Amino acid sequence: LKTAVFNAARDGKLRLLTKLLASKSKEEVSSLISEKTNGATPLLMAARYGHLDMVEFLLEQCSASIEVGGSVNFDGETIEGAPPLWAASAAGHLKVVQSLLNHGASVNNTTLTNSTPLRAACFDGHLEIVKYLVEHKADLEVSNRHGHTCLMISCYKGHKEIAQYLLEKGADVNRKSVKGNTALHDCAESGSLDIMKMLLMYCAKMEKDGYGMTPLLSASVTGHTNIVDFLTHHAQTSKTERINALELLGATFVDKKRDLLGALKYWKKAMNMRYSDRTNIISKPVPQTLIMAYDYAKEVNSAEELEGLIADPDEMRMQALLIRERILGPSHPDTSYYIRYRGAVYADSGNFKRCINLWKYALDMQQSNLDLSFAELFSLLKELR
Repeated sequence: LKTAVFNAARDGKLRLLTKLLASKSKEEVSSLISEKTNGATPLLMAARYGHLDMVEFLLEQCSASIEVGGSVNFDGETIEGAPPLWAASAAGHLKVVQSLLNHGASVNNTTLTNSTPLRAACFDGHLEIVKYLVEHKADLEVSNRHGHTCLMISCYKGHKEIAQYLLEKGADVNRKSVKGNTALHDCAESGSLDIMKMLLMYCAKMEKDGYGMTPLLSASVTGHTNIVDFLTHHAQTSKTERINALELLGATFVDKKRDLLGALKYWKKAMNMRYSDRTNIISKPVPQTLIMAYDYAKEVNSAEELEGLIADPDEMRMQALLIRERILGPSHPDTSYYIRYRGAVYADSGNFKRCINLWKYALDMQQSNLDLSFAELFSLLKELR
């Protein structure tokens, strides 16, 4: 019975439901409206799929399913506890949002992950819904259960207009998530040099997160050269922080971009800064010990130890593992990840001894620095709406 009233609400057939709602009274017309049809409610599905004409009629019958959290689907994943206003926002259904609000829907009702209607419109970038929600008393600084703000997710998805608008309306540029992440990091991870420049217009301070990473280092890990190039001349970064970032960027060039000539370019830049002031030379730190996994290798220490490298791809591969463990450390997932990557390439090429040693080392790293896997494979946090 009601399983039929709801599948026409989802699919949007408005003529059918009007005749099924003429063959029943106004007291039980509310019981079918408060359905459990595949976890959602007739009013929720009516908002997720933008059926404005039928959402307005659904509400003239009973405005009591209006803050109900049910199940919705986006990008294949499924979201629990999403109210209808939130879902109308994530989908871009601007006029469904306006109608939902004119009938007195809370602009502050979130999903179970505590994602506001405002944050939902920021994900896919619906600027006009964002403006409307802000004008209807949305709170710029309610974040999800991880502390990811609207401004943050807007920077991560590269939405300059929306990020600008949120800053214009007074959003705090220096929020830290629970993991210590700031909107400046989301600019770094997305290569949004534009939005990074705009955040700096509001004196955005450049900090480490829980993992110890600055945006400058975060841009090096994820490989966005425009950020790393931009920040090697920003006065808010020190000399050895520039050096390390260029050097770590080189590692990303060797292992992530598979580009030895790009890597040497950045390693040379880093080398010059190290040996630019002869009265204070930045020597490479010296690890506790040589590592079998790294073939007992040692980081280059002079501009000329860099020249005889390009004809030696293996030394560069071992340089990159060394540089990464030095800068990122054993706790950053990229270190073990690229050790295992490296081991895998060696397996493919023939030396299984190199492979197993790298894989053994990575497991001892993954297990000795404790609080991804090979089967799993046979960041995701920020794509949460």
